[PDB]
Parts: sequence; structure tokens; C-alpha cells
Amino acid sequence: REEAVVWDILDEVIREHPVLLNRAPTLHRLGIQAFEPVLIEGKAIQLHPLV
Amino acid sequence: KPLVGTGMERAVAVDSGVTAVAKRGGVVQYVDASRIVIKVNEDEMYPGEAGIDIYNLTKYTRSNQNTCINQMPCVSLGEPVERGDVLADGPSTDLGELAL
Amino acid sequence: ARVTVQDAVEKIGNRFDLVLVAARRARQMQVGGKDPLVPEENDKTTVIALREIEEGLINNQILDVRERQEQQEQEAAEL
Amino acid sequence: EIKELLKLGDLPTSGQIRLYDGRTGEQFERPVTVGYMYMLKLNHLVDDKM
Amino acid sequence: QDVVLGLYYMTRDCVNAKGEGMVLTGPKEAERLYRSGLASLHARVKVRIT
Amino acid sequence: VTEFLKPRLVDIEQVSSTHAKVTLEPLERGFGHTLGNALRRILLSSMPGCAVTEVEIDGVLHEYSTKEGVQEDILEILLNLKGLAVRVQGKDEVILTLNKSGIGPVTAADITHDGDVEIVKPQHVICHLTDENASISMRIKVQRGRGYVPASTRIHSEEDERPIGRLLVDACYSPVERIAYNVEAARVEQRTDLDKLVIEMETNGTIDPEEAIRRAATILAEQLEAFVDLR
Amino acid sequence: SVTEFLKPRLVDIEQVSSTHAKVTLEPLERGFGHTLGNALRRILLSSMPGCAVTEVEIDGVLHEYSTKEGVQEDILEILLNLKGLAVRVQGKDEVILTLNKSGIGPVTAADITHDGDVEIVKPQHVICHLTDENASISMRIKVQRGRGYVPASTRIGRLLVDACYSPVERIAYNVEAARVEQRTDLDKLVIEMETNGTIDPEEAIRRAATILAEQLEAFVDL
Amino acid sequence: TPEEKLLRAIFGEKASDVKDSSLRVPNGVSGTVIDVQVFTRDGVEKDKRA
DNA sequence: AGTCTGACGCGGCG
DNA sequence: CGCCGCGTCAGACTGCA
RNA sequence: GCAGUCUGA
Repeated sequence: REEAVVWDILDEVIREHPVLLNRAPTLHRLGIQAFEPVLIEGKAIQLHPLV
Repeated sequence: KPLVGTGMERAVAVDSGVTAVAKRGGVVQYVDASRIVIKVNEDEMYPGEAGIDIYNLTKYTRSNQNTCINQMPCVSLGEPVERGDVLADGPSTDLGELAL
Repeated sequence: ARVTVQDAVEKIGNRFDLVLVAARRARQMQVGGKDPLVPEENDKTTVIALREIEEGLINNQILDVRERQEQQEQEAAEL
Repeated sequence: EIKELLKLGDLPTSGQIRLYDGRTGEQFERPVTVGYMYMLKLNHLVDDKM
Repeated sequence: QDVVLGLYYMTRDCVNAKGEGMVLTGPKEAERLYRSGLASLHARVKVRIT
Repeated sequence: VTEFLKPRLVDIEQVSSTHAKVTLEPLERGFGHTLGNALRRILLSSMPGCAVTEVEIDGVLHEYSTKEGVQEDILEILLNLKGLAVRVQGKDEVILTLNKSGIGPVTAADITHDGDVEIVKPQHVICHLTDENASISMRIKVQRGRGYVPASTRIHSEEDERPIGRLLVDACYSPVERIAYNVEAARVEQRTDLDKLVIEMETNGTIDPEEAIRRAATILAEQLEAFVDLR
Repeated sequence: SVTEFLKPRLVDIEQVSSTHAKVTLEPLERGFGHTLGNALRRILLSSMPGCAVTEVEIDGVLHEYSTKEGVQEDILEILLNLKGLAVRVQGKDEVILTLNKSGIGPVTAADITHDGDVEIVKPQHVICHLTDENASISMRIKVQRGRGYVPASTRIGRLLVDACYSPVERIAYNVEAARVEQRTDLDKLVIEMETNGTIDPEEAIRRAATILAEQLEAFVDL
Repeated sequence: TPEEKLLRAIFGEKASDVKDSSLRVPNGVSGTVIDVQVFTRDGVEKDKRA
């Protein structure tokens, strides 16, 4: 149902919790990197320009 | 429409079947979002004929790619049309030209 | 808050050792009844563990000494 | 011919106008190519990708 | 490709840019002079740097 | 030196029904562009206006449909009603009614007249009826708001039920369509450093140019209170 | 309602120094971060009143490049040290301070001849260095009240100084995304301010907002 | 199962004989039903909407 | 097993 | 001359026992 | 589950 308390829960569940981001082909080691999630409202994963 | 095009838009739109092109010149007798009734000219109707072309437009059907194909009447009431004139724009056609 | 573990890596001079020491301490904090030695700043037990590592408060030797001491003192509680 | 058509519509024939920042309200230091490009929306919707 | 162009544009110099030759107390005065519009981003200038 | 000249709303020039030029004068050197861009952003983003948010046509169940005798789809009728420029006095919501028959264009002049609802462009074509027996009859709920609220977000208001046949229109409430401004050197009795700001507004006709400047400056001056006190 | 706007609820001030602060305001309406930030930035930079050194006449120096013996800087750097001299004058718009100092070592701002209404905010501000133990420097410094920044290239054997009238020396801001009950489009305005000492940072922010809100008073609806 | 055997005997109803296999809108897609076509095998009773 | 077959690569390697 | 290999991830649509 | 087709990076 996505009640409004679920989002306050979720903002804690992903507070210091890294996620791995991977773009295939993983030609080398840096093809998988772990970032901390900032919850955004779109449907597109936002990816720092330097990586 | 494209403000900048190449002139091959009117052929790409007409030669596919998305548009409803007039088979015989005449005068638009009736026009509705789903129908165009053209009254054929006097020198174009065969002897022994009502002399009226009815183009039933396709409204909101599912494409193969789940997009929408939808024919809107381009002509308005009382307007005269020639043979081969676009009567109803298809999907991605603006007033007869292909507009993607 | 933790953005780089470079400080905690000189204290435990290996990166593959930092992970194991920090995970042992973070599990002590998460399912053990143990409390952090640094002020819990709305962090996760992993980040609290690393913040304890980088301040010299925790390493594998300190964890082993403390576990030994608690094991002996709980073995002492037998009447 | 492109520049002649621009000059017919009173636009600058160089193709670039000076623009201002919407946020800070001040002028971009160099003239910026502004014009009408025919943009398409491909069937690679992010609703279908997420 | 956008950061290198930004920093390339920032760091370059032009010979008669607005506010050339003046003497600045430091980087903060340079930023104040730029945002005020009193000097160009390329004004060849003398700034006391620490 | 510590004293600043304060701008007064010197002149308003209504070039057209939808276009106007308001002059703020005199401004000290530098406040021209400050006020210009502050007012430009506040006007262009936060003006209150009325917009059509619900249509109810009698024989129609959904947008992806056609009415017999109406040349447009129902979806094009809705896209035409989205641009209905209307102003309402003393209400935050009103349900206009449209009834038309016979061959000809159905325009905003054919909406049932209410005294406190002024349709500022009666020539706005809503649809065309192409049959002498065709007839269109709709209810048009215009609403006061701010900014742009799409219908897919207003399905959030899950009150008791929405009927089948109540077509939701995206709501773009803001009346201002373009804001330019120019800081020109205009003088007082004897001073040369004073400037004059000319704000060039283009609206849909449902806001008064002076009222828009007053509303924008009020938004700004009540947003600056958090900075004036700074507790 | 259509006229009710989000006003800043969280205003966090972090004084990094006596003259440097970060003021975080949250939340603003979408796009109001840049409106308030840029209006305040422009006012703090170029329209804020204050008093600073405009001219200086040194006894033996005729133009900006003629060096002076005994002082370890060229005149081009004594002027650069005078430009940063934070000074307050209460009852006048123009004062002529006098700096007389002979001997050895630094000549700080504390060695300026005292006038009762002129305060020096940083008396440890070094102006020059005397090196010969018979080196004497005697200069007249014209403090003048104004507003904004007025470079010397515009005001054109006295020597001109860029007159940094404004107490602000660095105003920056950035607008990041705040959130209230699952609206993420709201704004959060972080202002980063540094003044020269004549005015604490939050007082400068308040005086700038007072200037803007006093300009607007002819249009507001009370 | 035994615990669920106690549970539905506590709150007083066991499950019915039929399983919910109805058609449902996929997650994320939200639209308007613009057409319904019902095809019944020849020899099958047509329901009311057919 | 009869095809009213398919084939119509390439480069090492053993 | 026969045998072994010939990038990764992903979305869609048919037809098939 | 598979084969074919198309497409994306």
C-alpha cells in the first residue's frame, strides 16, 4: 500500500547501506562499484559524472 | 511537422497506409472524427453509381509495438478534395506529411 | 558518517583485515548486547564499527582480549 | 541561403544569440547557438526499463 | 569533457579583458570582482596568493 | 549613502489584452537586475490562476473515444479545454456548463453565462459540430490553483469514488506565459545613477499586470522575513 | 490555499569563525532557493553600505610604482595591505587617518593615530615592514563611506585604492534538494558568508534582506 | 498445518474451495480500459456481459 | 528413412 | 581429416512440444 | 523451458 510511514522506514533502511552498481560488459574491476543510495523520485538511476 | 524536412515526407506518409487518401476527387459531404463521406465529382463517377466514397477512420487501435494508431480527419465540411489528397492523417503524420 | 575508510586502514594495516575485524565488531553490536565505544551518531553498526576502528578503540587484538575477559568472567559466574 | 533566410526574419545571421541564465539572471559570456531542432522520442521509455 | 572545458575556460587569459592589471588581495577578492561583474574571468591580474 | 531610492510603480502600458509593460522606477544602481530576475522567477513560477481540471461530457466514457457528429476526438476536445483562459471572482471552483447544437464551431462563447466567471477569449474554439442533429453538452469544472498539477497526481484524492465518465484534464494554473525585463537608464529631477526597470509581461488575460507585480513582490517580501529575523 | 507558501522552518547557523558562517534554510518552494540566494548575493556584494580606505598619500611616494627605502614591500603591496584594512566610522562619511611609525619591524594597524569615532576591527593587521632602524613611514589614509566595490580604475601625488566598501568579502550559496512528506521538489538554501569583521555574517545577511524588503515596500499587500 | 489448524478454528472460518486466479493490472501500469472483447467457446454459456 | 535435404566458416591443433 | 572454440547484459514478439 | 526474429548499450 506504500503508507507514508514506509518511506520514513526506508530512509533509515538505506542510510549507510551501500549498493553495487554494475554496467555490462564488466571489462575490468572498476565495472562494479558500491555507492550509497540517495533516494530520488524518478525511475532513472543517477550516476556521478566522474565514475 | 518538421520545420526542416527533405520533401520525402509526403511520399513516406502517403505510400504507407497510415493515411486515408481520396480515391476519387469530390467534395467532403460529411466529416466526423471517425468517418469521412466524400461526394464524388460528376466526371469521376461511373455510370450506375451512388457516387459517394465512405472512409471509415481507424480510432485508437493497438499497434504491434503497443503504441496507438489513430486517424484524425484532416479535411473539414464542404471542402473540395482532389484524387490522391490526404483526407485523414495517420499516426505520426501532420496534414499529410510524415511527422515523427 | 563514513565516506572513506582510509583512516581505519592504517590502524589495521590490511584492507581484507579491516573488513573482518569491523564485521566481527558490528555483529557484536547488532546481535550481541554490546554497546558502541564511540557516540552512536545515527549510524549503522558497520559505520560505528569503522569509527571505533579508526580511533584506536578496536582491533582484532582488543576484540580477542575483551572476548577472553568476558568468557572468563562468565565462567566465573557458576555457583 | 540559411543566412539569407535568417536575415529575412530579422534574426542574427551568425545563428547565435546572447542568452541569460534563468537562475542568476545574468548573461552567458558567449553567444549561444539557439534554434529549432526536430526532436524524436524513441521507444526506450524508462517505464519499460525500470 | 565538461569539467575540463569549464576549467579550461576559467583558467585561460585574454589580453584586454575587463579589469586587467589591477591588484587583488587574494582569491576571495577575485571571486567578488567576477560575480560583481567588475572583472573578466580572464583578466590578467596580480593576486596575492598564499 | 545608507539611503536607497525606492521604486514606485510609475507606469503600466496595456499593449494588448494579453500583453503589458509595467515600469518600476527609480531603482538604485544594481537593484534593476536584482528585482528584475527575482520578480521574473516569482511571476513565471508562482502566479495563481484558474484552469479547467475536470470535464464531464454526457455520452462519453473516456478520452480515447469519439462523439458522433463532433469532428474532434474527445482527447482533442480535452486538449482544447486545457487552454480555456477563464477568471473567477469570489470562488475557488466553479462548474461551467456548455450546450451547443447544429453545424458550426463550439467556442468558449457558447459556455453558459455565469456572472462571476469571465471568459477572456470567447473566440477560443473548443470543438466543431459537423451535423445538424449533433449536439454536445459538457460540464467543465474550473479550479483556482498555482503552478502545474497533472491529473495523474490528482488521482491521489481518493474520496468516496470518481464516476466513470469524469475526464481529468492536466491543470496548468499559472496565467503568465512570458516575462522579459529591461533595465534602462531613466533619470529623476537631477541624478544619473538611477535605473528604470521595464517588466514586459505576456499572460493569458486572466491576471491584471499591476496585480501580478504586487503579488510577486508580496511573495518575495514575505519570503525575506526568515532572513530579516534570522533566529 | 493558492497564496500560502512554504517558509523556512529549519535555519541552521554554523559559525566556522567569528567572521564566517553557513546558514542553511529549509525548506523553500521549488526554485525559491535561487531567487533568495541570488537576490541576497547581489545585494551583499554590490549594494551593501560600509566604509573603507579609498586613498592614501605616503610622504615620499609619487605614484604607485615609485618604491620607498626602508620598507620591505613595494608601494604596490602597502596599498594591497591597506585595501584589506577593516575600519568603522560612526559619525562621519570621511575621515583622514594618519599612520606615523619609525624604527624596525611590522607596522600594524594599531599604530594609526587614534580618532575617537574610528574603530579598527583588526588592530593586528600588518600594513608594512620597516627595515633600516631609521626608516620612517608617514602616510595619510582617507577612509570614506560608500557602498559596494569601486575599483581604482573607475575613480580616475595621492594613490588610489580599490574601495571595498562592502563588509562582505565572500558570499556564496547553493540550492540542494530538501523534502517534506514525500515532496522532493522543495529546496534548501545553504548560504556561505564571510565578512571582514565590521559585521558578523548573520548581521550582514539581515541587513541585506532588510535592504531588499525595504525596496519592495511600495508593492507589498499588507 | 497444525498451528493454522488452530488459527482458523479460533477465528472461526476455514478457506473456501476456489483460488483467486483473476486477471490483474501489472504493477506500475495505470490506464483506462478502452475496450473489452469476450470470446466464448461454441457450446459455452455466454455470461451477461457477453 | 527420402529428402522435389543442405552446403553456402575459420583458424589452430593433434 | 576430424575436433574445438568463436564478448556481456537486456527488452520485445511469435510458434512449439 | 526452447527455437526463430528484432532491438538496446
